[PDB]
Amino acid sequence: RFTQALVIAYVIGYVCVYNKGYQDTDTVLSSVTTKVKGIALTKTSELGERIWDVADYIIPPQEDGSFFVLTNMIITTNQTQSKCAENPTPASTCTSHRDCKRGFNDARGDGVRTGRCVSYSASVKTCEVLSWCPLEKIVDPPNPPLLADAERFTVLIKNNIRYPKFNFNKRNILPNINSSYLTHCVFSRKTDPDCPIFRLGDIVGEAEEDFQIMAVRGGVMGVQIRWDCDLDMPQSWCVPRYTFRRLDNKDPDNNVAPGYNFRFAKYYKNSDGTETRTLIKGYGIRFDVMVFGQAGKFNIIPTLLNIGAGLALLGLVNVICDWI
Amino acid sequence: RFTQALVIAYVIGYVCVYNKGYQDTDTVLSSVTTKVKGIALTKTSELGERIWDVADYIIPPQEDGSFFVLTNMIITTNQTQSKCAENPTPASTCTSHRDCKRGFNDARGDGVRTGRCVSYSASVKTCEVLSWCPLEKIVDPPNPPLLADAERFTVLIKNNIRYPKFNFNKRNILPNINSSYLTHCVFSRKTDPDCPIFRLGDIVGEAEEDFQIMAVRGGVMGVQIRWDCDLDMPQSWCVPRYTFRRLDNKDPDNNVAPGYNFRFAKYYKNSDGTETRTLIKGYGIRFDVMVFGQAGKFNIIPTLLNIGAGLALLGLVNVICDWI
Amino acid sequence: RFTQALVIAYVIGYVCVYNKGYQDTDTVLSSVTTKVKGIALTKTSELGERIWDVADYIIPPQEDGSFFVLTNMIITTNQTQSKCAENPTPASTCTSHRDCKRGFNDARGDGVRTGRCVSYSASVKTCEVLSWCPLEKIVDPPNPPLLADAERFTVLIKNNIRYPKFNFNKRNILPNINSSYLTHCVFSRKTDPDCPIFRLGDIVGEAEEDFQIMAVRGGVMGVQIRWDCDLDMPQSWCVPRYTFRRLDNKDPDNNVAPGYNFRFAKYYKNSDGTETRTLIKGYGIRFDVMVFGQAGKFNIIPTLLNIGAGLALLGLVNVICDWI
Ligand SMILES: *[C@@H]1O[C@H](CO)[C@@H](O[C@@H]2O[C@H](CO)[C@@H](O[C@@H]3O[C@H](CO[C@H]4O[C@H](CO)[C@@H](O)[C@H](O)[C@@H]4O)[C@@H](O)[C@H](O[C@H]4O[C@H](CO)[C@@H](O)[C@H](O[C@H]5O[C@H](CO)[C@@H](O)[C@H](O)[C@@H]5O)[C@@H]4O)[C@@H]3O)[C@H](O)[C@H]2NC(C)=O)[C@H](O)[C@H]1NC(C)=O
Ligand SMILES: *[C@@H]1O[C@H](CO)[C@@H](O[C@@H]2O[C@H](CO)[C@@H](O[C@@H]3O[C@H](CO[C@H]4O[C@H](CO)[C@@H](O)[C@H](O)[C@@H]4O)[C@@H](O)[C@H](O[C@H]4O[C@H](CO)[C@@H](O)[C@H](O[C@H]5O[C@H](CO)[C@@H](O)[C@H](O)[C@@H]5O)[C@@H]4O)[C@@H]3O)[C@H](O)[C@H]2NC(C)=O)[C@H](O)[C@H]1NC(C)=O
Ligand SMILES: *[C@@H]1O[C@H](CO)[C@@H](O[C@@H]2O[C@H](CO)[C@@H](O[C@@H]3O[C@H](CO[C@H]4O[C@H](CO)[C@@H](O)[C@H](O)[C@@H]4O)[C@@H](O)[C@H](O[C@H]4O[C@H](CO)[C@@H](O)[C@H](O[C@H]5O[C@H](CO)[C@@H](O)[C@H](O)[C@@H]5O)[C@@H]4O)[C@@H]3O)[C@H](O)[C@H]2NC(C)=O)[C@H](O)[C@H]1NC(C)=O
Ligand SMILES: Nc1ncnc2c1ncn2[C@@H]1O[C@H](COP(=O)(O)OP(=O)(O)OP(=O)(O)O)[C@@H](O)[C@H]1O
Ligand SMILES: Nc1ncnc2c1ncn2[C@@H]1O[C@H](COP(=O)(O)OP(=O)(O)OP(=O)(O)O)[C@@H](O)[C@H]1O
Ligand SMILES: Nc1ncnc2c1ncn2[C@@H]1O[C@H](COP(=O)(O)OP(=O)(O)OP(=O)(O)O)[C@@H](O)[C@H]1O
Ligand SMILES: *[C@@H]1O[C@H](CO)[C@@H](O)[C@H](O)[C@H]1NC(C)=O
Ligand SMILES: *[C@@H]1O[C@H](CO)[C@@H](O)[C@H](O)[C@H]1NC(C)=O
Ligand SMILES: *[C@@H]1O[C@H](CO)[C@@H](O)[C@H](O)[C@H]1NC(C)=O
Repeated sequence: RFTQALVIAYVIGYVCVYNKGYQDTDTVLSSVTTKVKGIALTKTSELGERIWDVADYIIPPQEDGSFFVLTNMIITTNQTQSKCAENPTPASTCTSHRDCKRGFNDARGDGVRTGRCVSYSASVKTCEVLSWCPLEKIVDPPNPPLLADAERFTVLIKNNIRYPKFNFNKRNILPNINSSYLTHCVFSRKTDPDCPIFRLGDIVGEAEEDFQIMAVRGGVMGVQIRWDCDLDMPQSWCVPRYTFRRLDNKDPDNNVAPGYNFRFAKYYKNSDGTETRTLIKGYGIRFDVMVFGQAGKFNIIPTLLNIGAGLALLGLVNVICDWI
Repeated sequence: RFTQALVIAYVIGYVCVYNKGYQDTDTVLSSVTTKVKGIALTKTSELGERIWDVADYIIPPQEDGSFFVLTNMIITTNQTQSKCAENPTPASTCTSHRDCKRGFNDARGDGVRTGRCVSYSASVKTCEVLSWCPLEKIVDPPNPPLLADAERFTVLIKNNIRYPKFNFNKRNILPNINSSYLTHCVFSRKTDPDCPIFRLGDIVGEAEEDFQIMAVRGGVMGVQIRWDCDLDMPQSWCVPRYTFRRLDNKDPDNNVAPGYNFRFAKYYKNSDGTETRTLIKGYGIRFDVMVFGQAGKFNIIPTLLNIGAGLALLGLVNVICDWI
Repeated sequence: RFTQALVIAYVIGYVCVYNKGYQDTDTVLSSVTTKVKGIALTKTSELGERIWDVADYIIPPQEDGSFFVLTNMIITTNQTQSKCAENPTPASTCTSHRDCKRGFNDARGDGVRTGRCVSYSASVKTCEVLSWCPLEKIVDPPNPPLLADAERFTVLIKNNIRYPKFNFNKRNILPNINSSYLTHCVFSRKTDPDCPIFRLGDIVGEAEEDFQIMAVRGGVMGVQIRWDCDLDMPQSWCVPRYTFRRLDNKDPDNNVAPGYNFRFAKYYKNSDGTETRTLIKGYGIRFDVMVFGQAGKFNIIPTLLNIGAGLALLGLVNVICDWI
């Protein structure tokens, strides 16, 4: 009896109301584009005093569902194909030319050996290599990071979605939004919740992380957009909701392999018309954009079927009381 | 009785025949590469008369499951790190130097302020900034778009797929295809259905969109390849099928944030050996390639099980007639 | 009876033990970054003797969940916007200027026609085009491939994962790993199984492919990381496991459209300050990184429910013996 009304009454509240078994259900089809805005100033030793704008700090300019913002750098300029001593190291140090085999090439080395053992300094000798010389100096990335200004950068995240079963289209620029608003707004939980232009600092902060710390060696940030919509309700709900998680750093006890960095270059031709290269070991945050969602709507079919299933238990409650 | 043969007869037609419950079922593993071919000519004011080929208009050259084709541009050439007046704007206009705080930097501004209030023109003064100068002029993207020729571009979409349960491998270059055919063919529903080289114009047109309109501010195009295969049938069916949808523009009543654009640059060293930069605000279409599919095959197990389930209803039709 | 203990005993072994129906179950959230290390030497005709390092051979430097390594190249240098004869071809050959319509532009041609019919050689005439000239010569990619050294390249694959239900975080740099180890280790099934730095050669070899063959025209390699974890066991299991599959080449009987290649360029300004371009048709392997996994953990609920379901068959074994 209590078991009866408990079950019969349960299949309603539990499955039909709470779990909305009366609803037909779709998953979201999503597309996103992003644009980052902001300007960093750096004075280093020595490229001098320099600005970095969007075309400088987003590598590459375009990716589908993510963007990478440069935070820190180690820059080696005026490289050319030439010979130079490798950086001092147990595998690179030498005394005799015989230590360095010509043509010797190992994945972790600075180039292809000549092989001569040559002075890296007055204190130390190293195997000569054919490489892009000068080699990158061995040093820790600058703290504070050169691109600290990037905490204040903003990103417009534009997101189109559709729910095919329901022929329902929407965009995360809401209908109450307009051009002006985007001329000024920056997303805020309190004053600007419908602004899809987020401050990078706020993104990482809301994930309980410190941009300036994280900017030194770089990292990976998730931006999640959940579109969960009961289409029985007005189309005015069915708004995106935003969470921010840090993706990397899943074993913080390690000092092993922190952050995110990669190398890239800018090539030039010089007077003689021979190539020279600027190599950057860049550190930054990859912002990864992830869209999920499920739309429900009322349908009789799932209702019925779920009731057919529902009573199956309703009868064999008391039937099973005897069935033992 | 009618309910009997209706159910007993139903679990067969409905689930076993229509819904193929007698089949073991896999989902597709997919991989795609793409190559775009074509050449655009532009005469602008003034880079002059210029061609754009694949290495000019695909940014970047390589992405996994998508490609971006440049359609329109705003190009600012001969930039260097220097000082210049910001573009006229409620936030940038000034009268007194005191209006412009040195070091002032806001995400939406043209650079880092000096701050001096200087002439932007004879009519107007603006805060000076350290930036890449000259700044980009404020203007609408060219209509017609500079890259209109891109409607006639073609893209080879090569797609490998496998169904691991069934050890079934296939490629969207069909076995009846050959090298010559690819030397000439362009996909057509009527004459060239097995040509996997699609004209961009036809892609967007088939999605009921107008390439030249869409090329002005850019946009996002879905290309869907469904591989749905009943492996009971000959391996000669199990061909890919193509649909084309536009992904963005999901709230067309808005004038807010149309299309797709991003900024990127080309760096050079000049006489003095100081950097100069060409900044492009590029507009284009992102073509996004999406592969789905499910392979069925005959298996007795799903048959049996689905019958065990099937009769469960068959008996309690008439049993439930009494059960009330 | 045998059917009884067979079923009753079955729902335990089969579903609860083998299929672990007593477990709550999550799917993995994953993130990966990669870094490739190594240096190739090339002597070609004629860019001369040249090294290629990470900034030379990874195009682009950064992608989410994949990386592309250059293996072979065809390089055309000193291109500028100018006129030249198209490469000899049934569609490009001519006798009369009248064969070449000015402005004529077809997706598969070398440029925009002048149109004049001009000498491509002493033997042959071809339509003149406005293009980036000189055009790329028509030739087979070098065998052996210029970048054969890339077989010996290494890639650090760093992978963070979480299982939200279980609040479980881990990284594929295991807790028994340290900095030194990464200073030296390369992944080996036998001696270095916890080294997440893989030799490209070993990746393709383990997929039963030949790097040097595959390097000529390029290809696509899958790297799969399965994290399947029974969290009832110690967190010390729940290690990633690695498989390596080749993704493309799913119809090897074809000579049609082998491998992976794309075109890209490097732009320069010359003396006069007019653009010149190096065009590379690059061939290489796309390494695609794929992370899957399911974590189980003990929960009473799934246990109970699965028993409720389990006995449903247990009773109607002997009940159904009569039910016919
Ligand atoms: C384009 O799209 C924009 C975003 O949707 C629109 O902005 C919105 O405009 C409406 C009305 O114009 C704003 O309405 C709110 O009304 C509240 C009460 O108004 C009342 O005041 C009267 C006093 O005489 C009273 O008699 C009546 O009751 C009357 O209705 C205001 O209190 C509220 O203002 C503030 O409160 C919010 C905090 O909860 C905060 O969100 C607001 O933020 C906005 O302004 C601050 C600066 O003050 C900016 O920093 C933000 O960027 C933001 O612009 C504000 O603090 C407000 O007046 C509504 O707030 C507003 N939304 C936002 C967030 O802007 C534009 O109207 C649209 N433009 C066009 C042409 O349609
Ligand atoms: C490489 O791969 C290619 C693509 O699979 C192959 O092309 C295919 O070649 C076959 C046979 O060579 C073509 O066969 C068709 O046969 C039809 C009837 O043929 C009959 O004609 C005889 C007359 O004496 C008759 O006695 C017999 O009955 C004989 O069998 C033709 O009508 C058909 O031609 C046209 O009809 C199609 C419209 O429905 C259309 O698809 C065709 O398109 C092709 O040609 C046009 C130019 O005309 C091009 O613009 C297209 O790109 C395309 O090439 C055509 O309009 C056809 O002859 C078969 O059509 C053809 N498929 C295609 C699409 O090319 C090559 O044979 C392969 N090469 C090698 C070496 O194996
Ligand atoms: C940082 O992280 C590293 C990786 O986890 C650690 O390396 C590991 O260090 C442990 C102990 O230091 C190694 O332990 C193994 O112990 C075996 C038996 O040891 C026994 O020998 C004694 C003899 O007197 C005996 O009395 C005791 O029983 C004692 O315990 C060794 O046989 C084994 O060595 C070899 O066998 C393995 C083959 O199955 C092979 O994996 C090992 O590979 C390592 O060394 C080769 C060169 O020999 C390198 O090429 C590899 O890169 C690798 O470094 C080796 O062939 C071993 O001594 C354990 O093997 C080791 N793991 C690896 C793979 O390095 C470091 O200890 C950590 N560093 C710090 C500071 O904590
Ligand atoms: N990262 C960002 N931070 C702040 N504002 C932005 C950002 N991205 C875009 N906006 C602003 O939002 C509005 C719509 O952006 P959209 O990129 O569609 O237009 P746009 O004309 O290309 O923008 P812009 O030329 O200013 O980059 C514009 O007014 C634009 O300036
Ligand atoms: N976007 C495209 N439009 C038209 N034809 C194409 C396109 N992409 C490739 N093809 C042609 O399809 C065939 C196979 O392409 P694939 O790229 O595998 O060969 P390829 O020799 O690298 O081609 P190519 O050197 O002409 O770019 C070639 O004949 C190629 O010219
Ligand atoms: N592809 C690779 N092959 C071999 N070793 C690598 C590779 N990638 C990284 N390593 C080594 O693994 C360790 C951690 O890599 P990580 O990139 O996090 O550090 P890093 O200081 O940026 O490395 P590096 O400056 O040497 O590229 C470093 O010692 C690094 O040299
Ligand atoms: C560039 O190259 C020369 C040697 O080739 C070097 O001495 C000079 O300092 C470099 N200049 C720059 C750009 O720093
Ligand atoms: C480049 O720079 C100078 C000033 O630095 C400018 O006057 C000149 O017009 C520019 N030339 C080009 C490439 O348009
Ligand atoms: C570059 O251009 C000229 C013609 O513009 C050509 O004759 C010369 O050989 C080229 N030089 C190079 C870089 O090979």
